[PDB]
Amino acid sequence: HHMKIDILDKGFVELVDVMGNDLSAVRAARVSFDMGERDRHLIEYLMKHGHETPFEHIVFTFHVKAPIFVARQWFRHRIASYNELSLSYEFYIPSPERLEGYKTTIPPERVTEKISEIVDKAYRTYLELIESGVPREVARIVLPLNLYTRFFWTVNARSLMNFLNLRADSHAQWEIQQYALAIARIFKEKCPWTFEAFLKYAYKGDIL
Amino acid sequence: MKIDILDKGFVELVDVMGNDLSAVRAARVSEERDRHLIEYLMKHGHETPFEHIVFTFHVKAPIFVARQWFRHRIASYNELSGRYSKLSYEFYIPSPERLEGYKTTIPPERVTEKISEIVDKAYRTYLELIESGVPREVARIVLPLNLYTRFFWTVNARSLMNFLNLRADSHAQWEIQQYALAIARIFKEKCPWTFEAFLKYAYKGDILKEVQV
Amino acid sequence: MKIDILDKGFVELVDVMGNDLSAVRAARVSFDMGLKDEERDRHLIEYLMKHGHETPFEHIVFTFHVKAPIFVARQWFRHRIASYNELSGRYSKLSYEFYIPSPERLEGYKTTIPPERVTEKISEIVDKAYRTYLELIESGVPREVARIVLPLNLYTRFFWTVNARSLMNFLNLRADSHAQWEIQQYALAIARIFKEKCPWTFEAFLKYAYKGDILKEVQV
Amino acid sequence: MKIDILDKGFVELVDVMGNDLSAVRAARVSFDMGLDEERDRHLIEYLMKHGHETPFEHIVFTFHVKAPIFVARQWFRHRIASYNELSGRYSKLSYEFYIPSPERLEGYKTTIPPERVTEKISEIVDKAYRTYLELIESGVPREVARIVLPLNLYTRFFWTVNARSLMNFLNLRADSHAQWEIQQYALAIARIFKEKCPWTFEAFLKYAYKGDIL
Repeated sequence: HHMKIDILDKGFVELVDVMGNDLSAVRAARVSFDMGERDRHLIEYLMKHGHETPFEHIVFTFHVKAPIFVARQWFRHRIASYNELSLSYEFYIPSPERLEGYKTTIPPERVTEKISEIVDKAYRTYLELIESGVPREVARIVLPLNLYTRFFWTVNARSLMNFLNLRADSHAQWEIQQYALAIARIFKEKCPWTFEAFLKYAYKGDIL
Repeated sequence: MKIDILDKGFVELVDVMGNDLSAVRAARVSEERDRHLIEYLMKHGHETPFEHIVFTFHVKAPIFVARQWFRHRIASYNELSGRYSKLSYEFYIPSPERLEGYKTTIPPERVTEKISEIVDKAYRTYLELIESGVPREVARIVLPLNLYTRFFWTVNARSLMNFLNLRADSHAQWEIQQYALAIARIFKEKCPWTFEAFLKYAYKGDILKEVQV
Repeated sequence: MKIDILDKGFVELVDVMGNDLSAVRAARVSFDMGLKDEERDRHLIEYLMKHGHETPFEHIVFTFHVKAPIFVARQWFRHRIASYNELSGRYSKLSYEFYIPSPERLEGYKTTIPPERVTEKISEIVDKAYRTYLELIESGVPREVARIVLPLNLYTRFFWTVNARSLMNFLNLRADSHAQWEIQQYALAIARIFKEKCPWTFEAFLKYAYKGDILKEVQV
Repeated sequence: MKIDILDKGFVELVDVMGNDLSAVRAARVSFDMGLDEERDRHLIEYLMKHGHETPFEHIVFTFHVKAPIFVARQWFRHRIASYNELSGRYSKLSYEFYIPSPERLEGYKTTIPPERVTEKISEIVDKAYRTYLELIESGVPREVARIVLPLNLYTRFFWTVNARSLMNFLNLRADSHAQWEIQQYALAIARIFKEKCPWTFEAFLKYAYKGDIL
C-alpha cells in the first residue's frame, strides 16, 4: 500500500496511512472546522514561533523493515505508537562502499565477507537449537543485531519533526540517516508547506 | 457528523485515520477472521494495536466539562485562546429536569433562573469592563465556569476507550457523561468491531452497556 | 520553600529527587561516586545543554504544590508531560478565594475608568457570584452544579510532579513576556526554586537553551 | 539496594522520591498532615480499589539496570518513563553476554542436553565477539562492527519511572506470560518497590495486580 522506499539491502519504509495534511494544522490552530494564501503564512508563523501543538493533528502510520540496531535507536522516540513483529530471517550486510573513508587493514570486500560469515554461523546455530526443541525465545538470543525486524509506527507531525532533528543528521549513524531521509521524503510528499516551513525555521539537522 | 450536547454544546468529527482493519493490520504488522482477531486482542488486553486508529474531534463544551476532559493527557488538544480568541459568550444553563432528583428548598426552574441571572450579571460586568478598555485576558476572569469553550481533540482508539471507561460512567458528572455518549456513538459508527469487542471485553464503565450506541 | 504569588496564591516545593549530579550520572549511566570531579561534572552539564542532549535531565524530578486562579491553571495544564492532581470541584471542600487584580495590573492601559474602579467592579461581581453559589448550596443543589456560576479567577490548588527537562520547556514558554503576566509570576517562582536545587543546570539552561527573555533580565 | 539477575545482570536503586505518604499528600492536595496511619493506608486502598491511580504518579524511582539487549528491548516498550542507555560516548563499554543455565531449559524435552545448549550459545557468542574484535583491529568503526554481536549482549540503562507506570510494568512483566528473563527483572523491581512503598505495594497486590507470579 501507498509509498514505499527501499533502504539498505533488504529494508524499507512504507507509508500505511495518513490523517490530514497541512490544512489540518491550520484548522487546529484556528480551532475551527467551519472557519478553519494566508494559510501557508500561518504555517510559517507557527513554525517560526515554535507553536508546535497544531502539528500534532497531522498523523502518519508507517510500516518499517530495519535491522534491530536501527530499530533500537528509533524506538527511543517515545512520543509515538509502535507495534513490532513477533517470521522470516534476513540480515543487513554492509556494502563495501559503506566503509567509505576508513583505511581498513583488509579489503572492504573482505569486511563484508567476514560479516556475512558470522551471520551465517549464528543463524545456522539458531536453526540447530530450534530443531533440537529449544524455545524460540531462547534460541533467538544468539542472533546478531543486524537481524531485520519490522514494525508499524504511528506518529504525529510534531513528533516526526523532533525525530528528524535528531536522526536526519550527519552526526547520526549512516544507517539511521538513510531511514530518516526516507521518512522526511514521505513527510515532504504529504505535507509540503509544513515540511518546507520546518526546513526554513526549525530543522536542526544538516542533511535535509 | 455533529451531535448536539446540552443546550448549546456539540461534538463534531473532524477527521479519522483508519478503521477496525487498521488495528488488525497493526497487530499482524502486515473476513470474519479479522473480526475474530479484533475480539482476541480486546479479550487478552493487547491494547497497542488500537493506537493505530486515530480521531480528531471538534468539541464545544462548558469550561468545567473541558477541564475534566483535559485530564486525559494521552491526546492532543488545541483550545480557543482566553486571551486572544473571539468567543460566542454562550453559557450552559442547566434545565429544571437536571436538578430534579434532589430535594431542593426551591423549585428546580427557580434554581435555573438564578443561575441564568448570575450569569447575566457576570456577562454584563465583563462587557462593561471591555468597553472601559480592560484587556480581554484580564476582563474575562469574571466570567463563570459554565461559559462555552471549543477545542480540537486528536486521540487514538486505545486512549479513546480509556476515556469512555472513565467518562461514560455513572461516577462521572452528568454533563460530561453526555459528551462521552456522543464520543462513543461516533466511535461505534467508525469502528463497529472494536467498539463491540470493547463493550464485551474491556469497558469498565456501566452506562454504555444499557444506553444504545 | 514557599513563595507567595498574586494576592492569595503560592508555589510551594513539596519534594525533589536528585540534583545536578543526577543528570551527570544518567548521562554516563553510572552509579559510581568514587570518581567525583566538580570541574568535569559541571563541564558535562554545559556540554549536554549546549548540544541539546535533554534526556539526562529527565532524571531530576520535582513536586510542587501550587495555588493559582483557574484561568492560570488552565494555561499551566496545557503542559502535558508532567503529573497533576487538582482539588475536586465536585467534592473537595474549597476555601473559595478569588484573584482580584491590583490597580497596578491595569496601570499601563488606557481605560475609561480609574484602575481603582476596575478592581472594585471585579470584587463586586465575585462577591455576587459567590453569594449566589452559597444560596444555591443552602437549597440542596449539588456543588458540582452550583459551582458552575463561580468566576474563572477562583483559586484552585494542585500538586505538580515534573522532571527538569519538562520544567525547562515550561519556563521557555511561561517565563516570557509573551505569556500572560499572571502566569509569568508563577514561572519566576518555579525558576527560583529550580535554580536553588539545580544551580548548574539552571545556569547552563540560561546560557545555552532558554528561549525566553525575562530570566536573563531578572535575577534568580 | 542491589539485586543480581541472571548470570551477570542486576537491578539497583539509584534514587527514590517520596514514599506511601507522597501519594496520600497528592491525593488530598495538601502538604501538611499532622499526626494517622490507619486513615492514611485506608485512603491508599480506597484509591487502588477504585482505579484512582494519578496520586501514585507522585512517587518516583530511578533504577540502574544491567540486562541483555533482548530483555531491554521488551522493557523499553514501556513508554511512560525515562531511559538513558549506556554509550561509549560518555562511559567505557563492557562486553559480557547472557549465557542461559541448563535449568533454564528444564520442562523442555530437547534432543540436546540442556547443558550442551548452554555450551553452543557460549560458543556462538565467543566467535561473534572474536569477529567483532577482529573487525575493530582492521579499522572498522564500532558502530558498524558491533552489528555482528548477539542479542544476549549485556547493556545498561538508567530508568526513572513513577509508581503508577511502575505498577503497569509489573502487571505486564511480573507474569508467567512474559518471557522468563524479564519476569526475573520484574520480580527484583517489585521487591524494591515493596521495600520503599509497602502500603501501596500491598494494596496493589490486593486490588489491582493483574499478573500471577507476584
